[PDB]
Amino acid sequence: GPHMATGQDRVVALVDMDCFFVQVEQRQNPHLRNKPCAVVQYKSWKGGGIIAVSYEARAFGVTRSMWADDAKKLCPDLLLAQVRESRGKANLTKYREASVEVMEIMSRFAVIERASIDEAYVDLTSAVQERLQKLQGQPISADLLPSTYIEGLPQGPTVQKEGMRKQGLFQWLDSLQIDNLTSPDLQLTVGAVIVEEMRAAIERETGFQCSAGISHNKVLAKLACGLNKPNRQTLVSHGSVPQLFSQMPIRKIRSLGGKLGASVIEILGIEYMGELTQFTESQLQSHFGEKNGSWLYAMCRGIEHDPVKPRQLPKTIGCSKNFPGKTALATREQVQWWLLQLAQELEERLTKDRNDNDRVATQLVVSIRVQGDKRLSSLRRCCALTRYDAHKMSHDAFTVIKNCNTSGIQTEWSPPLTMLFLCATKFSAS
DNA sequence: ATGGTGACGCT
DNA sequence: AGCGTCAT
Ligand SMILES: Nc1ccn([C@H]2C[C@H](O)[C@@H](COP(=O)(O)NP(=O)(O)OP(=O)(O)O)O2)c(=O)n1
Ligand SMILES: [Mg+2]
Ligand SMILES: [Mg+2]
Repeated sequence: GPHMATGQDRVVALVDMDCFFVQVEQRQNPHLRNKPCAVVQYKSWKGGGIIAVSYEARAFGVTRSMWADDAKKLCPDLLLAQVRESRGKANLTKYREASVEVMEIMSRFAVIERASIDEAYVDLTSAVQERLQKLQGQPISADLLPSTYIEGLPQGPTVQKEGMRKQGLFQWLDSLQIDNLTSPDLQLTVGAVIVEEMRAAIERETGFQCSAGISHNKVLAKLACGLNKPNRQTLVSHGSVPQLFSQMPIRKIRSLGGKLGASVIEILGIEYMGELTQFTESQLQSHFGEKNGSWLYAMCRGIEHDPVKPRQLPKTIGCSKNFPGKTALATREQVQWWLLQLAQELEERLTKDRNDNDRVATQLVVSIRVQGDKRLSSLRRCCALTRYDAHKMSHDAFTVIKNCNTSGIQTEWSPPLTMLFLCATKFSAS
């Protein structure tokens, strides 16, 4: 009791843009607004691959990874925006620039951790303490939480969504202990007030809507965010965890959506995150390792210690292209031309990064996939990145991979290459 | 023949 | 270092 950690020491939010690439394209082109819309990459193979889908389009069953020609079968009036192509490849600059717009606004509120192109974690612990002192033990109005869901409420002793949201918010607020500055539930509530202000700032200053989770750690904040997308935020309290987890599939928790999570289910014979509470820490460590077992033991109790890292910028800048099926690169000259295209994009992004961010990359990593292998990478090699020059980078990449070529003939490349990837890494101050 | 990314753990 | 996992 008096010495058991409850993981209630921090206020952490996760802010995730709604259908992000689509909103970028809808801001640009008003004809796409409030319509079933998707963003596609590469129009020639089956209409292109869908990578982002508006909520109106999702209602028809359109998803990411679908071919646009197939999406049009579900949603005949689906509108499309195409990713830019430059140097023979998809170029994501517009979306990266839009991401910076959002990240810079979030950064005004608190230290952020950029976790993807469209989401960041926020550690609001300090901001909440500051706001609590300014809130001279005075109650928090529901009007300050106009887009907030309280997970698990309403409960106990109106058939529209908004009525339910408000009833739960009222139950929550009515039971808060406003006179104690150290109450975790109060801390979360003030965190939610702050996130409302953050989300309003993003929408006002960019046009983009987002969702958010507010909880005591990253995993709960991320889970919370998705519970009421789009354009809403969700507070997951420590007390909400047992019910929430009791029917929560293991694969829904961040980091458990792959082979580890499948192994938890198989080895333990369980389905839901809450069922993990029945195992000792040692037991979990015995199956999943020291680090994973400790993490699972705490996480299934709503506890996690992974800090919000102070990092707004990506740590690597990379350029890749696949060459599937019959398009696999089978000549030496093809290989060089494409390495050059990638290097050229990389140069342009690196030069802009150095001017914006006062840093320089020092290592170039070259990765290739060989026909027949279904690993992301078949082979990675690194070399020095000493000059932002595309011909140099492309020549150096070729140097470090050219011995992979099994061909006896000079001018051929075998086995043909199904992927090229250049990545700049190991940044230093400049 | 979703593709183009990007962070981080293991040995 | 180079490989693998997980995710958006
Ligand atoms: N596999 C993926 C996942 C995301 N993305 C891109 C396109 C997305 O708009 C953007 C952000 O990813 P996301 O947050 O997983 N999904 P998105 O923001 O589109 O929709 P929401 O479900 O977050 O509302 O990254 C991608 O190109 N390939
Ligand atoms: Mg998103
Ligand atoms: Mg996201």
